[PDB]
Amino acid sequence: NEVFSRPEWMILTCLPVPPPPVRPSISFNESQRGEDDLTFKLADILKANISLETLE
Amino acid sequence: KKLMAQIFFGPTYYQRLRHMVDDKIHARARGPMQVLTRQPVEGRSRDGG
Amino acid sequence: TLKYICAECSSKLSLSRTDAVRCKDCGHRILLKARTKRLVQFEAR
Amino acid sequence: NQEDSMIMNQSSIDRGLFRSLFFRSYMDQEKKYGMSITETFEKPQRTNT
Amino acid sequence: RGPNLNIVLTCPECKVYPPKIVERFSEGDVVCALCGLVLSDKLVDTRVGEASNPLLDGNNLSTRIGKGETTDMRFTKELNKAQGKNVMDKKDNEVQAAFAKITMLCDAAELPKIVKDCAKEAYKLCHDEKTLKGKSMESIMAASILIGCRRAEVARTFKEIQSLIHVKTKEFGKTLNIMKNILRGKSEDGKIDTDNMSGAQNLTYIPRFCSHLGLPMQVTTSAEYTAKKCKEIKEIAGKSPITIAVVSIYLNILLFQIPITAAKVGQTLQVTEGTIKSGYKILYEHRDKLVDPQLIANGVVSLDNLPGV
Amino acid sequence: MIVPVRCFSCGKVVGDKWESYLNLLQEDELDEGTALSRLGLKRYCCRRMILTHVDLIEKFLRYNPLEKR
Amino acid sequence: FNMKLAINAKTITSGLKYALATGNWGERAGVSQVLNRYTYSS
Ligand SMILES: [Zn+2]
Ligand SMILES: [Zn+2]
Ligand SMILES: [Zn+2]
Repeated sequence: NEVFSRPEWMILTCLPVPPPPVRPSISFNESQRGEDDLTFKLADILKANISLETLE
Repeated sequence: KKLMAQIFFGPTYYQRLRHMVDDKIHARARGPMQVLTRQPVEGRSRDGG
Repeated sequence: TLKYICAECSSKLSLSRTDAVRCKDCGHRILLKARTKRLVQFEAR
Repeated sequence: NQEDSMIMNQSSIDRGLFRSLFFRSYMDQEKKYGMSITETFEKPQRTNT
Repeated sequence: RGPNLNIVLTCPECKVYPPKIVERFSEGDVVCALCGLVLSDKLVDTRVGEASNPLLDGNNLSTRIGKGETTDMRFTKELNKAQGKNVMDKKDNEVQAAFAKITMLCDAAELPKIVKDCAKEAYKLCHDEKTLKGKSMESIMAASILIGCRRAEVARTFKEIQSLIHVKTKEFGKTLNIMKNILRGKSEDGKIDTDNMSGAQNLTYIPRFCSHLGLPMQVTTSAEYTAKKCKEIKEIAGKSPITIAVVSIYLNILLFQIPITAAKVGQTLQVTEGTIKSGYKILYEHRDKLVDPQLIANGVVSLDNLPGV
Repeated sequence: MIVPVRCFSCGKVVGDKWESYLNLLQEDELDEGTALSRLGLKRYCCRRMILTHVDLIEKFLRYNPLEKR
Repeated sequence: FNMKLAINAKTITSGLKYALATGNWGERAGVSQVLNRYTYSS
C-alpha cells in the first residue's frame, strides 16, 4: 500500500522503544529489583548500537 | 416404621482423602490485579479470580 | 526474659538478641521456644 | 447420597469418627543483603516501621 | 534539582494531613481510615523478569548467547566472537573477572556465602581508586576476603589466608590498612565496623582450633573462659592472640588429661613448641585465676591435675 | 492413637475396657472373640471399636520427652 | 603450585547437589522428586 506499507519500511532504521508498562520491573521482596526481559534485550541493542557507531 | 426393603448392612473400611472443601471454597468480588496485564491474580491463596 | 529449651539435652536456656543461638551445656544448635505460660481456653466438642 | 454422595452420622462425627490433625510449617530466614543491609527478627512498631 | 513527580494519597473530605491510610490487599482498595472513602482502586501486587543485586554489579544488563533447540556452531562461534570485541563491557569485565576469582578462592576454602558476598562488595567499593594502583591483585583479593570474614564474625587468621593466597605479609598488612582507611573514608561520606572489627577478637578462633584437635565441647568452653580471663595478666595480654588461644587450649588439654602431646598440637596449629611451653610458664603462675569456678566447684576438673614445673 | 472413649455408632463407653481386653488376651489365654463378649461388647459396632484399635501411644512414648521438668 | 587451589571441591559438591536437588541430570528431568509422606503406603 502506497501509504500504509511500503517495501522500504520493511527495513528497520529507527527502532521504537516500548514504554515501561509493556516491560514492567517486577519485585520479589521489594528490597531486590528485577527488570523485564525486554529491558535486558533493549540494553544489549543500545550497547551494540553504540559499539557499532564508535567502531565505524 | 419398618422399611419395606431390607438394607445391606455391615462394617467396611473407609478412608478420608486429602480434599477438604474448606481448602477449595473461595470467592472474589474485587481484589489485587497482576502488574503486567492488570487482570485478577491467579491462586486461591492470593485472593485470585 | 525469654527461656529456650535445647533440642538434644533438654536444658532450659535464656537467650538475648545478642547471644548466639547454641546450647551452652551440650553444644547443640537447635532450640525450642518454651511453652507459653498464659492459660489457653479449649472447647471440649 | 445421590450420584456418588454419602450421608454420614452426625453423632459419629461428634464422637471422633474420621477426625484428623493438620500441621503446617512456616519457614523464614534472617537475610543478610550484602554488607550494609541486614534483617532481624523483631516486633515492629507502628511509629518506626 | 528535578521535577517532583510524587503522588501523595490524602482524603479530600477529611483533609487531615498526614492521613490515616489502610491498604486492603485482599480487596485491592486504598481507603481512608476515618471516613471510609476509597482513594485508589485496582492496586497491583508488590517467569518474565530477572532479579539482580545492584550492590555487587551495579547497573549492568547483559545477555549471553548459547545453543537452542536448533542451532549451527558457526553462528554461535562468530556471535560470541563479536560480543567479546566490545569496548564498553571491557572495563566492567575486569571487575567481573575479579569476582569470579574471589568466588573460586572463597569456594575452595569452604566458607559461607555471606563471606564471598562481603568480600566481593569490599573489592568493588575499594576498586577504581588511586591508592590501590601499585599493589598486586593477589594482595587485594586476600585483603578483601579477610575483611569479608571479619564482617561475618568468622574472621580467619593471616596465616590461614596466606595458605591459599600467596602474598608476603608486608604487602598484606599495608593493603589491609589502606583498605580499612578507604572503608572509613566512604563511611563518613554517607556502617562498616563494630566490636567485631577489632583485630584481636580471640574468642572467635577458639572453636575452630579445638575442632581441629577433636576436643569435646566441654573443653572448648573451658578454654574460652581461660582465654577471656587471660587478658587480665599484663605479661600475656601483649602476646599474639594465636599464641594466647593455643596456650590456653594447651592448658585445658592437660587439665582434662587428653592424650595429645604438645609435639602434635604445635604441628597441627603451626606453633613452635618452645613458645607453647614458654608461654605455659607465665600462664602456670596464674592457674587459680584461669580456671572456671563452676567447673572446679562441680568436681569435673581439679587444679591438682595440671602438672607443675 | 489411644483407645476411643465412646463407640462411634452407639456411644457406648469403651475407653475403660482397653486394659481389661489386653489382660484377657495375655493372662486368661482367651481368644479375641471370647474376650470381647466377656467385656459386655455384644453389638458388632462395639466389637470393632476394640478389636481394630491400634495403640500408637506406646510407640510415641518411646521418644525422650522434648521438655523435662 | 598450590594443591589446595588445584583441586576445587566445589565442582563435585555442587554437581551432585544440583543433580539431586533438581531433576536436571546434567552439568533428563524429573529424576529426583520430593518424597511423598502423606501416608506410609504412599
Ligand atoms: Zn543442649
Ligand atoms: Zn476521609
Ligand atoms: Zn457400639
